[PDB]
Amino acid sequence: LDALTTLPIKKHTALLNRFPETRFVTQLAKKRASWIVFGHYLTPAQFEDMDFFTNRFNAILDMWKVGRYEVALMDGELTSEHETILKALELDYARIQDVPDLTKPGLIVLDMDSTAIQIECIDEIAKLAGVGEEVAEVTERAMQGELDFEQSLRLRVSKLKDAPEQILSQVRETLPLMPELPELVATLHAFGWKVAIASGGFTYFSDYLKEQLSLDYAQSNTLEIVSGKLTGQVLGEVVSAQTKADILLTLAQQYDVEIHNTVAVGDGANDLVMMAAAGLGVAYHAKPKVEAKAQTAVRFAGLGGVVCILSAALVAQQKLSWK
Repeated sequence: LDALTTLPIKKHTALLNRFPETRFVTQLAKKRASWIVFGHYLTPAQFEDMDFFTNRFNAILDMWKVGRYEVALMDGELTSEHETILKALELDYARIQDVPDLTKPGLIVLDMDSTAIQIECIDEIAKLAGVGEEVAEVTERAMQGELDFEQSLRLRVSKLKDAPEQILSQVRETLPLMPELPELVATLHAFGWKVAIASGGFTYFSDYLKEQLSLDYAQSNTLEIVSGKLTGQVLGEVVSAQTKADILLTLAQQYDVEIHNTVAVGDGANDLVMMAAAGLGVAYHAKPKVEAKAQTAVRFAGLGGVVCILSAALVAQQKLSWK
Protein backbone atom coordinates (compact mmCIF):
# COMPACT_ATOMS: atom_id res chain seq x y z
CA LEU A 1 0.00 0.00 0.00
CA ASP A 2 3.14 2.09 0.21
CA ALA A 3 3.11 3.32 -3.33
CA LEU A 4 -0.34 4.71 -2.94
CA THR A 5 0.84 7.41 -0.72
CA THR A 6 1.83 10.43 -2.63
CA LEU A 7 3.34 13.57 -1.20
CA PRO A 8 0.55 16.15 -1.33
CA ILE A 9 1.79 19.36 -2.95
CA LYS A 10 -0.39 22.16 -1.58
CA LYS A 11 -0.42 25.82 -0.52
CA HIS A 12 -1.24 26.39 3.15
CA THR A 13 -2.29 29.85 4.34
CA ALA A 14 -1.41 28.74 7.88
CA LEU A 15 2.20 28.31 6.69
CA LEU A 16 2.33 31.84 5.33
CA ASN A 17 0.67 33.20 8.50
CA ARG A 18 3.53 31.74 10.51
CA PHE A 19 5.72 34.58 9.20
CA PRO A 20 5.40 38.36 9.37
CA GLU A 21 3.88 39.70 6.16
CA THR A 22 7.06 41.72 5.59
CA ARG A 23 8.97 38.50 5.00
CA PHE A 24 7.19 38.22 1.65
CA VAL A 25 7.55 40.18 -1.55
CA THR A 26 5.35 40.19 -4.62
CA GLN A 27 7.43 42.41 -6.89
CA LEU A 28 9.90 39.81 -8.14
CA ALA A 29 8.65 37.40 -10.80
CA LYS A 30 8.29 33.81 -9.63
CA LYS A 31 9.56 32.65 -13.02
CA ARG A 32 12.89 34.43 -12.48
CA ALA A 33 13.48 33.15 -8.92
CA SER A 34 16.65 31.04 -8.77
CA TRP A 35 16.67 29.01 -5.54
CA ILE A 36 14.64 27.36 -2.79
CA VAL A 37 15.04 26.51 0.87
CA PHE A 38 13.23 23.49 2.34
CA GLY A 39 12.96 21.46 5.54
CA HIS A 40 10.38 19.76 7.74
CA TYR A 41 9.62 22.99 9.63
CA LEU A 42 10.53 26.54 8.52
CA THR A 43 10.48 29.32 11.11
CA PRO A 44 11.08 33.09 11.22
CA ALA A 45 13.91 32.41 13.66
CA GLN A 46 15.86 30.44 11.04
CA PHE A 47 15.44 33.20 8.49
CA GLU A 48 16.70 35.78 10.98
CA ASP A 49 19.86 33.70 11.42
CA MET A 50 20.15 33.55 7.63
CA ASP A 51 19.61 37.31 7.39
CA PHE A 52 22.22 38.09 10.03
CA PHE A 53 24.89 35.97 8.40
CA THR A 54 24.26 37.02 4.80
CA ASN A 55 23.87 40.67 5.81
CA ARG A 56 20.59 41.11 4.00
CA PHE A 57 16.88 40.54 4.42
CA ASN A 58 16.14 37.37 2.47
CA ALA A 59 12.62 37.73 1.09
CA ILE A 60 10.35 34.83 0.13
CA LEU A 61 8.31 34.90 -3.10
CA ASP A 62 6.19 31.89 -2.17
CA MET A 63 5.88 28.96 0.25
CA TRP A 64 4.08 25.65 -0.14
CA LYS A 65 4.10 22.15 1.28
CA VAL A 66 5.33 18.90 -0.23
CA GLY A 67 4.25 16.11 2.12
CA ARG A 68 5.70 16.97 5.52
CA TYR A 69 8.14 19.42 3.89
CA GLU A 70 7.77 23.16 3.69
CA VAL A 71 9.37 24.90 0.73
CA ALA A 72 10.23 28.55 0.23
CA LEU A 73 10.98 30.09 -3.18
CA MET A 74 13.72 32.61 -2.48
CA ASP A 75 14.60 36.15 -3.57
CA GLY A 76 18.15 36.94 -4.71
CA GLU A 77 20.86 34.35 -5.28
CA LEU A 78 22.35 31.45 -3.36
CA THR A 79 25.76 32.67 -2.22
CA SER A 80 28.39 30.61 -0.42
CA GLU A 81 27.48 32.48 2.78
CA HIS A 82 23.89 31.25 2.34
CA GLU A 83 25.15 27.69 2.00
CA THR A 84 27.16 27.99 5.20
CA ILE A 85 24.32 29.28 7.34
CA LEU A 86 21.79 26.85 5.82
CA LYS A 87 24.06 23.90 6.57
CA ALA A 88 24.40 25.19 10.14
CA LEU A 89 20.60 25.38 10.40
CA GLU A 90 20.37 21.99 8.72
CA LEU A 91 18.03 23.34 6.05
CA ASP A 92 18.27 22.01 2.51
CA TYR A 93 18.51 24.33 -0.47
CA ALA A 94 18.81 24.11 -4.24
CA ARG A 95 19.25 26.16 -7.39
CA ILE A 96 16.29 25.42 -9.62
CA GLN A 97 17.59 26.23 -13.07
CA ASP A 98 17.42 23.16 -15.30
CA VAL A 99 15.04 21.41 -12.93
CA PRO A 100 12.90 19.05 -15.06
CA ASP A 101 9.19 19.53 -15.57
CA LEU A 102 6.90 17.17 -13.69
CA THR A 103 4.05 17.88 -16.19
CA LYS A 104 6.02 16.58 -19.19
CA PRO A 105 7.04 12.94 -19.63
CA GLY A 106 10.06 12.17 -17.48
CA LEU A 107 12.30 9.58 -15.92
CA ILE A 108 14.16 9.28 -12.64
CA VAL A 109 16.96 6.80 -12.01
CA LEU A 110 18.15 6.07 -8.48
CA ASP A 111 20.93 4.04 -6.98
CA MET A 112 19.56 1.49 -4.49
CA ASP A 113 22.13 2.57 -1.84
CA SER A 114 25.70 3.66 -1.16
CA THR A 115 28.44 1.27 -2.26
CA ALA A 116 29.26 1.31 1.46
CA ILE A 117 25.77 0.02 2.35
CA GLN A 118 26.15 -2.64 -0.35
CA ILE A 119 29.54 -3.73 0.98
CA GLU A 120 27.85 -4.18 4.36
CA CYS A 121 25.02 -6.13 2.68
CA ILE A 122 27.43 -8.52 0.96
CA ASP A 123 29.61 -8.81 4.08
CA GLU A 124 26.48 -9.88 5.95
CA ILE A 125 25.52 -12.45 3.33
CA ALA A 126 29.09 -13.73 3.57
CA LYS A 127 29.03 -13.87 7.37
CA LEU A 128 25.73 -15.76 7.18
CA ALA A 129 27.20 -18.09 4.54
CA GLY A 130 30.15 -18.86 6.83
CA VAL A 131 32.75 -17.37 4.48
CA GLY A 132 32.85 -13.95 6.11
CA GLU A 133 36.64 -14.10 6.12
CA GLU A 134 37.32 -15.26 2.57
CA VAL A 135 35.22 -12.35 1.36
CA ALA A 136 37.24 -10.12 3.67
CA GLU A 137 40.60 -11.35 2.37
CA VAL A 138 39.28 -10.42 -1.07
CA THR A 139 38.10 -6.94 -0.09
CA GLU A 140 41.59 -6.39 1.28
CA ARG A 141 43.22 -7.47 -1.99
CA ALA A 142 41.02 -4.89 -3.72
CA MET A 143 42.27 -2.19 -1.35
CA GLN A 144 45.81 -2.94 -2.53
CA GLY A 145 44.77 -2.08 -6.08
CA GLU A 146 45.34 -5.76 -6.95
CA LEU A 147 41.74 -6.36 -8.08
CA ASP A 148 39.69 -3.86 -10.05
CA PHE A 149 36.00 -3.26 -9.32
CA GLU A 150 34.47 -6.16 -11.28
CA GLN A 151 37.07 -8.69 -10.12
CA SER A 152 36.38 -7.80 -6.51
CA LEU A 153 32.67 -8.24 -6.98
CA ARG A 154 32.87 -11.49 -8.95
CA LEU A 155 35.53 -12.90 -6.62
CA ARG A 156 33.58 -12.00 -3.45
CA VAL A 157 30.47 -13.62 -4.90
CA SER A 158 32.43 -16.76 -5.81
CA LYS A 159 33.02 -17.34 -2.08
CA LEU A 160 29.30 -17.84 -1.69
CA LYS A 161 29.23 -20.92 -3.77
CA ASP A 162 26.75 -23.38 -2.38
CA ALA A 163 25.24 -20.97 0.06
CA PRO A 164 21.58 -21.60 0.65
CA GLU A 165 19.11 -19.31 -1.03
CA GLN A 166 17.16 -18.38 2.12
CA ILE A 167 20.20 -16.43 3.27
CA LEU A 168 19.04 -13.73 0.87
CA SER A 169 15.61 -13.31 2.48
CA GLN A 170 17.02 -13.47 5.98
CA VAL A 171 19.15 -10.45 5.01
CA ARG A 172 16.48 -8.53 3.11
CA GLU A 173 14.54 -8.21 6.37
CA THR A 174 17.40 -6.88 8.49
CA LEU A 175 17.58 -3.90 6.11
CA PRO A 176 15.49 -0.69 5.81
CA LEU A 177 14.41 1.01 2.55
CA MET A 178 15.71 4.52 1.88
CA PRO A 179 13.53 6.98 3.83
CA GLU A 180 10.54 8.06 1.73
CA LEU A 181 11.33 5.99 -1.34
CA PRO A 182 7.76 4.69 -1.49
CA GLU A 183 6.36 8.25 -1.46
CA LEU A 184 8.84 9.43 -4.07
CA VAL A 185 7.75 6.56 -6.31
CA ALA A 186 4.00 7.15 -5.84
CA THR A 187 4.36 10.89 -6.33
CA LEU A 188 6.32 10.59 -9.56
CA HIS A 189 3.95 7.93 -10.94
CA ALA A 190 1.01 10.25 -10.19
CA PHE A 191 2.69 12.70 -12.60
CA GLY A 192 3.20 9.89 -15.13
CA TRP A 193 6.97 9.68 -14.70
CA LYS A 194 8.89 6.42 -14.94
CA VAL A 195 11.01 5.23 -12.02
CA ALA A 196 14.08 3.05 -12.43
CA ILE A 197 16.63 1.78 -9.97
CA ALA A 198 20.13 0.67 -10.87
CA SER A 199 22.39 -0.64 -8.10
CA GLY A 200 25.56 -2.67 -7.59
CA GLY A 201 23.66 -5.02 -5.28
CA PHE A 202 21.77 -8.17 -6.21
CA THR A 203 18.81 -8.68 -8.48
CA TYR A 204 17.13 -10.56 -5.66
CA PHE A 205 16.75 -7.41 -3.60
CA SER A 206 16.15 -4.94 -6.42
CA ASP A 207 13.50 -7.20 -7.98
CA TYR A 208 11.65 -7.40 -4.67
CA LEU A 209 11.70 -3.61 -4.37
CA LYS A 210 10.51 -3.48 -7.96
CA GLU A 211 7.58 -5.66 -6.85
CA GLN A 212 6.64 -3.85 -3.65
CA LEU A 213 6.86 -0.41 -5.29
CA SER A 214 5.93 -1.13 -8.90
CA LEU A 215 9.15 0.37 -10.23
CA ASP A 216 9.24 0.44 -14.01
CA TYR A 217 12.77 -0.90 -14.32
CA ALA A 218 15.39 -2.37 -12.01
CA GLN A 219 18.86 -3.64 -12.80
CA SER A 220 21.46 -5.12 -10.48
CA ASN A 221 24.01 -7.92 -10.36
CA THR A 222 22.19 -11.21 -10.85
CA LEU A 223 23.30 -14.05 -8.56
CA GLU A 224 23.03 -17.43 -10.26
CA ILE A 225 20.87 -19.71 -8.14
CA VAL A 226 20.56 -23.45 -8.76
CA SER A 227 18.74 -26.01 -6.61
CA GLY A 228 18.12 -23.23 -4.09
CA LYS A 229 21.83 -22.66 -3.64
CA LEU A 230 24.01 -19.85 -4.93
CA THR A 231 26.44 -21.26 -7.50
CA GLY A 232 28.83 -18.38 -6.80
CA GLN A 233 28.55 -17.01 -10.31
CA VAL A 234 27.23 -13.65 -11.49
CA LEU A 235 25.04 -13.91 -14.58
CA GLY A 236 25.36 -11.29 -17.33
CA GLU A 237 27.07 -7.92 -16.88
CA VAL A 238 28.37 -6.42 -13.66
CA VAL A 239 26.60 -3.07 -13.13
CA SER A 240 29.19 -0.28 -13.21
CA ALA A 241 29.29 3.54 -13.23
CA GLN A 242 28.96 3.42 -17.00
CA THR A 243 26.15 0.85 -16.92
CA LYS A 244 24.12 3.31 -14.84
CA ALA A 245 24.46 6.11 -17.39
CA ASP A 246 23.60 3.64 -20.15
CA ILE A 247 20.43 2.50 -18.38
CA LEU A 248 19.39 6.14 -18.10
CA LEU A 249 19.89 6.95 -21.81
CA THR A 250 18.30 3.69 -22.97
CA LEU A 251 15.17 4.08 -20.87
CA ALA A 252 14.88 7.75 -21.84
CA GLN A 253 14.72 6.80 -25.48
CA GLN A 254 12.63 3.77 -24.74
CA TYR A 255 10.24 5.80 -22.67
CA ASP A 256 10.32 8.61 -25.09
CA VAL A 257 11.61 11.11 -22.62
CA GLU A 258 13.78 14.10 -23.44
CA ILE A 259 17.20 13.90 -21.83
CA HIS A 260 16.67 17.28 -20.22
CA ASN A 261 13.60 15.83 -18.47
CA THR A 262 15.50 13.08 -16.70
CA VAL A 263 16.72 12.98 -13.12
CA ALA A 264 19.48 10.91 -11.55
CA VAL A 265 19.85 10.55 -7.79
CA GLY A 266 23.18 9.27 -6.43
CA ASP A 267 25.57 9.40 -3.49
CA GLY A 268 29.00 8.13 -4.54
CA ALA A 269 31.73 8.68 -7.12
CA ASN A 270 30.13 5.63 -8.69
CA ASP A 271 27.10 7.70 -9.79
CA LEU A 272 28.78 10.78 -11.26
CA VAL A 273 28.64 9.41 -14.80
CA MET A 274 24.90 8.74 -14.48
CA MET A 275 24.45 12.18 -12.90
CA ALA A 276 26.42 13.94 -15.64
CA ALA A 277 24.20 12.25 -18.27
CA ALA A 278 20.83 13.23 -16.77
CA GLY A 279 19.05 16.54 -17.12
CA LEU A 280 19.48 16.92 -13.38
CA GLY A 281 21.77 15.15 -10.94
CA VAL A 282 20.76 15.13 -7.31
CA ALA A 283 23.31 14.13 -4.69
CA TYR A 284 21.47 12.38 -1.85
CA HIS A 285 23.33 12.32 1.46
CA ALA A 286 26.60 12.14 -0.48
CA LYS A 287 30.26 12.88 0.33
CA PRO A 288 31.14 16.61 0.20
CA LYS A 289 33.27 15.85 -2.86
CA VAL A 290 30.28 14.40 -4.71
CA GLU A 291 28.00 17.18 -3.41
CA ALA A 292 30.29 19.80 -4.95
CA LYS A 293 29.94 18.18 -8.38
CA ALA A 294 26.15 17.74 -8.42
CA GLN A 295 23.80 20.48 -9.61
CA THR A 296 21.66 19.87 -6.55
CA ALA A 297 21.99 18.04 -3.27
CA VAL A 298 19.71 16.75 -0.55
CA ARG A 299 21.58 16.81 2.75
CA PHE A 300 19.05 16.59 5.53
CA ALA A 301 15.68 15.58 4.08
CA GLY A 302 14.61 12.10 2.99
CA LEU A 303 13.96 11.26 -0.65
CA GLY A 304 10.95 13.60 -0.44
CA GLY A 305 13.56 16.34 -0.82
CA VAL A 306 13.78 15.31 -4.45
CA VAL A 307 10.12 16.23 -4.91
CA CYS A 308 10.66 19.56 -3.17
CA ILE A 309 13.22 20.38 -5.83
CA LEU A 310 10.98 19.26 -8.69
CA SER A 311 7.95 21.04 -7.27
CA ALA A 312 9.85 24.32 -7.47
CA ALA A 313 9.94 24.30 -11.27
CA LEU A 314 6.19 23.55 -11.20
CA VAL A 315 5.43 26.47 -8.92
CA ALA A 316 7.88 28.84 -10.58
CA GLN A 317 6.35 28.28 -13.95
CA GLN A 318 2.85 28.07 -12.57
CA LYS A 319 2.25 24.80 -14.35
CA LEU A 320 -0.88 24.05 -12.34
CA SER A 321 -3.40 25.50 -9.89
CA TRP A 322 -3.70 23.93 -6.41
CA LYS A 323 -7.35 23.18 -5.59
